[PDB]
Amino acid sequence: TALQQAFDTCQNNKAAWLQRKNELAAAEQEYLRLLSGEGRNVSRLDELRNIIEVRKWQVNQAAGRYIRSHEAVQHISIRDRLNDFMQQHGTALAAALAPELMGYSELTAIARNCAIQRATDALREALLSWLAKGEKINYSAQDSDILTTIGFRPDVASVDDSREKFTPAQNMIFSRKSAQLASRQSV
Amino acid sequence: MNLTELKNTPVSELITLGENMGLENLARMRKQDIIFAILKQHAKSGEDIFGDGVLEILQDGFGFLRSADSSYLAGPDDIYVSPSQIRRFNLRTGDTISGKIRPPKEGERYFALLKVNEVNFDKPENARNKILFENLTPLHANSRLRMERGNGSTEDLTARVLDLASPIGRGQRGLIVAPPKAGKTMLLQNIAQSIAYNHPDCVLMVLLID
Ligand SMILES: Nc1ncnc2c1ncn2[C@@H]1O[C@H](COP(=O)(O)OP(=O)(O)OP(=O)(O)O)[C@@H](O)[C@H]1O
Ligand SMILES: [Mg+2]
Repeated sequence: TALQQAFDTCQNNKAAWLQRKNELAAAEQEYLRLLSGEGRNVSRLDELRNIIEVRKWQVNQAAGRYIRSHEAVQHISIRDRLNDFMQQHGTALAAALAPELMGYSELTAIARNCAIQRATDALREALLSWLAKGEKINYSAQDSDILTTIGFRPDVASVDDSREKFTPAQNMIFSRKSAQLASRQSV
Repeated sequence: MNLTELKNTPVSELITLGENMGLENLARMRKQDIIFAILKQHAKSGEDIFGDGVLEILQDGFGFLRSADSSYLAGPDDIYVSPSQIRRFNLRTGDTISGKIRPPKEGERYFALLKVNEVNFDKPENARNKILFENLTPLHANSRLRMERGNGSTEDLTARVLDLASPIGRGQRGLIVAPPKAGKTMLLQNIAQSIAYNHPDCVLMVLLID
């Protein structure tokens, strides 16, 4: 049931990212309305700029968390699908790729990886020859809503915010800044 | 009635009210003596009197109450405060007290307090269970203060240069080392007026020594 745990973690990350962007947008709108006036709360204006920076950094961190969680979930799902189908139909695949399996059965490491690359590039050329047809295929048998609700790709809001690159010094300074943010919020 | 309004007023208005209140030979002496005698005759008439100030405690425990306008001078304008107010009312040193005052009786040079109405801009009742200054755990300069006026003033360039060179923050500990003839006095007055204009909530005062 590790698959379902992965899906639950991915959904939790997505919901956390969505609510973090919600409070982010609330922060920008509140800061804009307070900045509409002149010199009223200059110190609070600086605090609002700081909170905008903290919120955007934390949104970027949550987006990265969600991206890697989704990548892991997709990897595990495709691993499970390929594994089950391959136990179903491994004999014909072995028959069509016999010389490489005889090579891998007893040869040494260098010949092992030589057979590895022979098998892999032969199957790449076969795949690129076949995919010229480009037919359309639905999802798996019991993995329909898995590939439906998770999404083929992460949302467009998750790609325009993760392009900013922050060095580890920026990450740690923003982490401690959010630490005193949480300390103030507790009070 | 409230002595602050008749304290911050200039000498001319005070002397004019002196003649119009019935005492015309109260001009050739100190401001403290003038206000002391005027308030003495005013309270002798039997009218309501209000006072305010900042207190301090001597070595014996008996305390004085000075005024900000008089630069905390030991003139007659001070008000006697007993240690009993400290012992039951739970008032610490330097607490700003505003409320009723009592005309001192025979042998008492300084005024006394009848009751307290406001302590540190707060009700006297909840000032008893107030946390001490040293008991508060400190931190670093979390908040940032901006010295720019924002109106494009003709002298805003100095404040902007100060901000660029060394930003200032709340609760920070800073020094301005300077030789004489450095123009420091007016840059301190400039930052004082800047924080007064930009921040009307925080309290501002400037300490002048010798
Ligand atoms: N931003 C400025 N604009 C114009 N003049 C300036 C500025 N800063 C310094 N000065 C000049 O520097 C000199 C300093 O004069 P000022 O009386 O303000 O000095 P001070 O350091 O406060 O005095 P002191 O050390 O003698 O108590 C003056 O000639 C003043 O015109
Ligand atoms: Mg000077």
